Amino acid sequence: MDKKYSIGLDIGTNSVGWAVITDEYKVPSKKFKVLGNTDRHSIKKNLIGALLFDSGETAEATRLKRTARRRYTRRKNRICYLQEIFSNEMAKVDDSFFHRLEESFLVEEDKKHERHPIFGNIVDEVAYHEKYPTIYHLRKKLVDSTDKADLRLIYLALAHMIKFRGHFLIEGDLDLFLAAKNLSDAILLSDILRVNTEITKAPLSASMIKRYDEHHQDLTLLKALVRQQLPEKYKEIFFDQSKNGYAGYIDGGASQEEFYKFIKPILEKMDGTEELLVKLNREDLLRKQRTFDNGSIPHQIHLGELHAILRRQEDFYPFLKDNREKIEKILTFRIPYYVGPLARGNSRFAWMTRKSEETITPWNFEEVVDKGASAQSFIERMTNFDKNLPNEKVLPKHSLLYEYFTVYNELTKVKYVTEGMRKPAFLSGEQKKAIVDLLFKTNRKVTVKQLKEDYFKKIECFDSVEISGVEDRFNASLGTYHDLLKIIKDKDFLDNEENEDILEDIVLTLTLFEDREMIEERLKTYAHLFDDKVMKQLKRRRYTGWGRLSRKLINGIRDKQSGKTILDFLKSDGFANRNFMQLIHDDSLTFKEDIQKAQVSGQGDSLHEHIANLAGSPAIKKGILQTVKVVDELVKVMGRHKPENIVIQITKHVAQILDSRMNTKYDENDKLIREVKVITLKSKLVSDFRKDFQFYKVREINNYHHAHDAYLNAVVGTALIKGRDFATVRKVLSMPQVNIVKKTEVQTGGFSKESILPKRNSDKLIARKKDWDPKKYGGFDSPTVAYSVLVVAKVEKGKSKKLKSVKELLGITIMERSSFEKNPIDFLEAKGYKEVKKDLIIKLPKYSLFELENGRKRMLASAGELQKGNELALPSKYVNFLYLASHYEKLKGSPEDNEQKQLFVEQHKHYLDEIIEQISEFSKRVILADANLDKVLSAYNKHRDKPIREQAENIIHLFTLTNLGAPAAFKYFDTTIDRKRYTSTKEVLDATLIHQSITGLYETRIDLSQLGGD
DNA sequence: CTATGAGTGGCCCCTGTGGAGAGAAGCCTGTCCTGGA
DNA sequence: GGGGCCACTCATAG
RNA sequence: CAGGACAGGCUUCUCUCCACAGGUUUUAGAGCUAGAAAUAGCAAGUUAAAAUAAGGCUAGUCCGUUAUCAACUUGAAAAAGUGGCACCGAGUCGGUGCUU
Repeated sequence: MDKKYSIGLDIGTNSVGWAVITDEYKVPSKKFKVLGNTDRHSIKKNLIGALLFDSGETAEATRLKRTARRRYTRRKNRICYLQEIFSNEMAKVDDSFFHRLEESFLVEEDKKHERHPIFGNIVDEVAYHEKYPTIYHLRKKLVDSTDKADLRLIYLALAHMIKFRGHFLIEGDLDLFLAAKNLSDAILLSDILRVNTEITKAPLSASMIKRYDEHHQDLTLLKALVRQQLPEKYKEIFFDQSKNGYAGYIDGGASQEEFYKFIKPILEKMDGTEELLVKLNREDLLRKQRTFDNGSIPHQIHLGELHAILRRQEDFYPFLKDNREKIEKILTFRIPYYVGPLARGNSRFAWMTRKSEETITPWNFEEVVDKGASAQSFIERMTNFDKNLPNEKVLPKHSLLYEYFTVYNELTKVKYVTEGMRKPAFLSGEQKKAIVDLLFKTNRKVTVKQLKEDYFKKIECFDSVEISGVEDRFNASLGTYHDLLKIIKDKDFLDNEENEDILEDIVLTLTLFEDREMIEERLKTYAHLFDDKVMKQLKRRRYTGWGRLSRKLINGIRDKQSGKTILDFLKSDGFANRNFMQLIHDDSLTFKEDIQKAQVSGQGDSLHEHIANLAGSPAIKKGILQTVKVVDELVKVMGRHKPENIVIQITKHVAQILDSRMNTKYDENDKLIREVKVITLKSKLVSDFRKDFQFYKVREINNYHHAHDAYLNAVVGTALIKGRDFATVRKVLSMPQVNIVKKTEVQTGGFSKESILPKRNSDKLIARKKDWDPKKYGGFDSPTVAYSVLVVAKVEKGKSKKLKSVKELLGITIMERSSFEKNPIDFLEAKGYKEVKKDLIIKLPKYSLFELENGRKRMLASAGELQKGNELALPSKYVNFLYLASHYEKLKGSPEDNEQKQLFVEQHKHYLDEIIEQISEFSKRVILADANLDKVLSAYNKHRDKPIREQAENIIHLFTLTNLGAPAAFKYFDTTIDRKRYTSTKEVLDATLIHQSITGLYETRIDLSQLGGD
């Protein structure tokens, strides 16, 4: 007997509740065979459970990482281009200059040359540092000096500018409103440049040097004043780097805001601080040359600086003068945003098409790459296809034929009522055409009043007319027609249908391209039809937007019997006056058949693909995929006998997918047979049912709430479509044996944390490069654990290197995953493991589960940390009492019910002791947090006289201790409780390892104690 | 007497801005139209 | 939020 | 009942590409005086290079944190197969009966 059964769903962002109920709303239970080497061969379990899992994440951070990687690569490539250009002359004076530059980061031991990067000697380095303390001094020198400078300094300055080229936010080259914008640019410069009157072509360097001089004088005055007046804090401010004083501001991690906050109260006390106070108010005190306010610098300033430097220095180095165009290109070149990555097809994010196959350089970009076809594919690859014509691209928003369609379709169902008319009448084709010609071609917008005055009364001589269908004014407008009438000024050309193709082509050309030159190039085919001024003004007009329909749909196909296009039908359709929607579904015409032929019998959509094809967060994609997997697994459990019904814009997608997978058989009339019906509901009804019948939901006690919500969803839906039931549900809610499963997942992402810590002496430092000793250069810390593997072997230990049989878990970082998978044995031996027993290697992902004595459970969080693996079960009556006490002062309802609930809360106050005792018993038995538990016990008797509502609310805080997963710290009234972290994983090495199905119904237990038995 | 492990408590986590485009979703109003019952 | 690491404290086995 | 379309307005979210500004680490930027040293005092502090997930080969001005992944068997992978039910009670499930 295939028992009638249904499956309900309660889908959340991280939670997917499932439950199967019979016609009596009862969840049955079955005995499941257990595989493995353990004595427990079969466990009976209830057909209810849920899956908790990590939230899905969007690739936005990954996209930022990719963009940053491209930024770094292209900046380095610019450096390489400059270095190659400078290479030829560099060899004559200093061949090791570029050799010194690349290897400066190395220690003196690792340097193959002298440690000084600039000159390779100390005396000249000191002289250079003395003459030009900052790079801005060198920049101002080069901008102002006419003298021939060393090429090394020139290269350094140019590389500095190139590496910090600045923003391209202002285009071009830098009446009354025009003078106003010039003054705005002057204000921008004054923000950038603080030297207003100096005769210089590079005011930015002057501004930086003036800032440095102010910093010097301010520091001198401040040190003098502090020494004179507050000697005790001298060493604190100026020597103690750990504080937010000057030492921390410059040498430590203290920033500008921190420095100002630290120094303001101190400056409030000494003499002569008025200027210092104002400077702090203007944020001009001791300003660094590298802040976050330099981001407003136009790249045109850097271009001018380069141009001036080259202008001054071209007289002595002819190769600089002859390569000035290339250097200016390197500084100025920006990859067009419509082109894309310069890949040879092998990059999944590349769309560029090449004219030739040479190496792309900033000097030969355009001639090698078809920017026209590049933008053509760029726009096209991101547009959509018509649903009725899957193989056709959509027309632009402002297509003239599209406007014709819109105007005619809006005018189609216009009903007019005049004197003597018993019923409203439709507009004839002649009437509609006359209306369009008289008003729409003359008015950018047409209202009801305008129509009544201009056509009904002036033309058809109807003194009184009633208009229906549109309230105020007609939405469709021939705005593009008005613009083309304004520009072309040839109404006969515009109204000639022989020009329809040309007009549509021009509109598409205007829509596709944003660059003026390409638009002019493509439209030059029509230069013989229009004058020069029209061509110029056409080069100026632009539009945006894309519609939903293609040219083929409206004017491409024709009816077999009549041959009228959709435009023809909308112009006049007889007395039927069928609009677009009516026309495309009428059986009397062949348009529907044309759409069906256009509809391609598509391949069975991959479940991975279709979920990846819906619009939404990837998190809901993961949730839906897991839910479908759960559905399939549950069906497979029941002998593949399909259920009756399912109760659940994600909902409709779930419904369609479930119907597609379940209902696949077609009847004698080729109609899909729906043996399973999808039932759609929302949370409001179920919450109302809960509040009506005291089935209260608490989201802090345990995770049984998800499964209970799914169970209620199914019950309510089945009852809706279709005493004892209340009691059955109550028994269901109190059932402790509930399948709670955390999805095991192999961790991905970054190799380690992003903080680069200073050098130390420990084995945990991770080298940033292959040839870089961590103790010499520091590196990363806290690598991310990929998963764990069980190893039973012998390891040499102690001074004597005595091999000792061991049984331990080694943490695999994500970075070394490939090396481990390539050859596990060699990778283990590289770590010193010997006599590896490969047959016993078990791969354990994160959240691996372990069974210990008395049912105590732990989840493998990482290599050396565990998580609580047990769930707190509480009786229903206590949950109801806690709910009533929690909302005791927030009751919203009839006063009688509120007073009854208050009396019930007062009567059973003694439940508090039972709750505390049960929590303490659970803690002692499975949690082992004796100190924190005793703290809680002391706190309970401390505040036993407190108001009941606060007591219950702070007890709700206590369930944080029994929460599954990572332990967390929480506060109880005035008592703070810290988190209990289990740092020892040795005990689970002899525990019971269980592997469960994604629903946990199928399971396999492996006893780790038996493995590696001596 | 030194090295090994076995808890305990405490602190640490890269951030900020611009431009271009395309798409989707929801809500509201009006005109509506098609499939079924 | 949640795991890792540092510094500190203490028992241990050789 | 659902769907679909046009227009207008509002809001929210998703994806791709082009950019800019910093920070971090390490090194360089002669520390001096008196004192054997511990140490005390003095002087100075704004800048510079490289890397910024280890790297790979398809050697490109490309790719490397999205997505996906219980266990066994087959399959390179993709993909496929692998485990009884009925009744009674319930503290992490247990008990009863039948076939296999």
